[PDB]
Amino acid sequence: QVQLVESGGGVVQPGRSLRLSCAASGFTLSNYGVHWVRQAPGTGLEWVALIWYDGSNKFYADSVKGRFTISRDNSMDIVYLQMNNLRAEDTALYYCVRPGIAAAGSNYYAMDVWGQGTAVTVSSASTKGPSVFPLAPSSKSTSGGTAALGCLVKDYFPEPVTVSWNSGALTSGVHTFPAVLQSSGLYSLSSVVTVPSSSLGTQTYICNVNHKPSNTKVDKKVEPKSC
Amino acid sequence: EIVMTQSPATLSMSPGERATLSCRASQSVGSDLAWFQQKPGQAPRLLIYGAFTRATGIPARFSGSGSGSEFTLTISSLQSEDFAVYYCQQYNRWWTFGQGTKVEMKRTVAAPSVFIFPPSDEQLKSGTASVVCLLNNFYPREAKVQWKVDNALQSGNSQESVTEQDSKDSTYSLSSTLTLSKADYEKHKVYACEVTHQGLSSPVTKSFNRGEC
Amino acid sequence: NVDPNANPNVD
Repeated sequence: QVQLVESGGGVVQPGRSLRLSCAASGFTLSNYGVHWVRQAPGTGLEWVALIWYDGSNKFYADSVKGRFTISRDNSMDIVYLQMNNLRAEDTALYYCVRPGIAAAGSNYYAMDVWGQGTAVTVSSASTKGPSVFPLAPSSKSTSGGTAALGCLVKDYFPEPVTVSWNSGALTSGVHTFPAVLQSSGLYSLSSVVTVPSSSLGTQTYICNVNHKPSNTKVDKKVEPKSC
Repeated sequence: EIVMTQSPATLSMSPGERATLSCRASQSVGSDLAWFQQKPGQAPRLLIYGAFTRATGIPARFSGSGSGSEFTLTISSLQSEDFAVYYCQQYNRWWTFGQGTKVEMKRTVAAPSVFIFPPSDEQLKSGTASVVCLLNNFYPREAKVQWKVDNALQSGNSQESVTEQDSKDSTYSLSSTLTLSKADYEKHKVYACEVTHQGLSSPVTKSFNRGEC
Repeated sequence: NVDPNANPNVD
């Protein structure tokens, strides 16, 4: 049914500018004030700004006042969030949000329609494909038990990378961890799988790593280390 | 600003049970209080507004109550679709959110299996060394990982990552990755990861000596 | 004075 549709996110260098936009589907956006609410990786929700239906009143969170500017074009029916002098702490998913519904007896309106969010990544890093290193099953793996192995996907930018095992033939016991941002500004993740120790001599395990922003595609065989 | 405080941080529930979520405000917000559901990768969805009014399309098992600075979200007869993070928000004085309550699936304890991975020879050629500790399929979520290098406690040079709760056995898995320079890695012998978890009678240490098979 | 929390929509 009714949706909000945003665009404009991406990777931007610290101190630079970026303009987001928001449009409505199934209703006229200019009939409503419009909010922006952001969510940084791993944390909660933070209100950013509000613009009156007619573009008169504009309001900003203290954290962005003087750096962000909100505007709207009620001919095209589009709301803009102009973000200047961006900093690492402005990295977040940015939601366009409608205050569309009010409780009985109230003139205060709750946020009933949220866009999908456009991602803003403030960073000085350049596109870089990962290195893929094996996480080799231990030589002391339990004889009649379970062994673990994996692939370390280190030093890439931007997100995401994907990982599969044996071209999709191995799915049970796989855990592909969310990436972490390293202090270098590059991401890193591991994908692991637990398998019968008895299979280590006979079954081949390959992790298929894809990092499409850098056109990097790697199949890495993981096996017990010879020593 | 008006500070919104939610409790507990995590609520562990079984389908069919009643979930009770608390939201406190640092000052009265009247009834201008909303509740949101959020699932990974998805935008928040409005559940309740005006403290007690259910939004259109929301099932009746969700209800809000309270007034002033004290509010409660009740999920009756919880269903598997309801495992999510729930935020409250006051919209009386600007717009501020609580930090969320995660409603997760309750189950019996499962101790992690623990594995340690030395840096690969291929990685050592590049100048850096990653040591990885894996905690596989455990419950509850609380887990402590401690790195020691020749009995020196490592602090600040590891990063952890945790999976979303498993849809099939409701467990968690976790990796901890210790980063050292190649030069530091080759200055030390004993690399050890100690895991504390309530399913383990005493902490489990997995370790290796650099150079041994 | 303006109440920033009041109805920002058309009416």
